[PDB]
Amino acid sequence: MTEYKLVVVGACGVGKSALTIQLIQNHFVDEDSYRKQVVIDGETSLLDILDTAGQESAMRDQYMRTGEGFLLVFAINNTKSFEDIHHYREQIKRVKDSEDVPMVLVGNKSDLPSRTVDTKQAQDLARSYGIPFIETSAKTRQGVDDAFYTLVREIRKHKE
Ligand SMILES: Nc1nc2c(ncn2[C@@H]2O[C@H](COP(=O)(O)OP(=O)(O)O)[C@@H](O)[C@H]2O)c(=O)[nH]1
Ligand SMILES: *CCS(=O)(=O)NC1CCN(C(=O)CNc2cc(Cl)c(Cl)cc2CC)CC1
Ligand SMILES: [Mg+2]
Repeated sequence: MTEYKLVVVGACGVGKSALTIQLIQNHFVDEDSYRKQVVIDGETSLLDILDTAGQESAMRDQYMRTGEGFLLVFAINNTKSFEDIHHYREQIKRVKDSEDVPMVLVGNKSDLPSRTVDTKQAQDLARSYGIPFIETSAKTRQGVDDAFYTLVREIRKHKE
């Protein structure tokens, strides 16, 4: 059976755990690792997921090396978390020693009325990186399946 090792990275508090809990366990209430079989485009896929901010080492650096795809998560009401994205992407590229690593940019907390990061800013950044941008809410489930499944599709594209 096909397995995908996914890593969800981003500043603390952006909702990495909340997004992964919503995907895997289907709930939100206002575990660092998760493992579940799902079906994506008719392919049975075992998802092995790690949520990490990088400040919590061994399992982490290992996780970055084996990770096949990465969600780069910021929150739309956290400018610093958006500013941090470049650091996370550069870190992954260095560890993977590759310019072609499957990634998706995720702007979480889209349900909130407080916004300090413009959708255009995020779209522009993702365009520069050549990766998808998806607006999500772990609370309402907006974009959650789309974010993770898009990443799995990026991994497939890489492997093809
Ligand atoms: N309103 C809202 N709150 C969220 C969302 N995602 C996460 N949260 C809340 O933001 C806080 C931090 O979320 P958490 O999953 O622990 O962030 P992490 O440090 O990135 O894993 C918690 O109080 C969550 O309930 C979201 O999409 N919308
Ligand atoms: C994901 C974050 S964590 O698990 O690594 N823990 C963080 C929680 C948020 N935080 C804080 O500093 C918030 N609090 C405070 C801590 C301290 Cl030491 C002081 Cl002096 C004051 C506050 C409140 C402002 C970072 C770690
Ligand atoms: Mg967490």
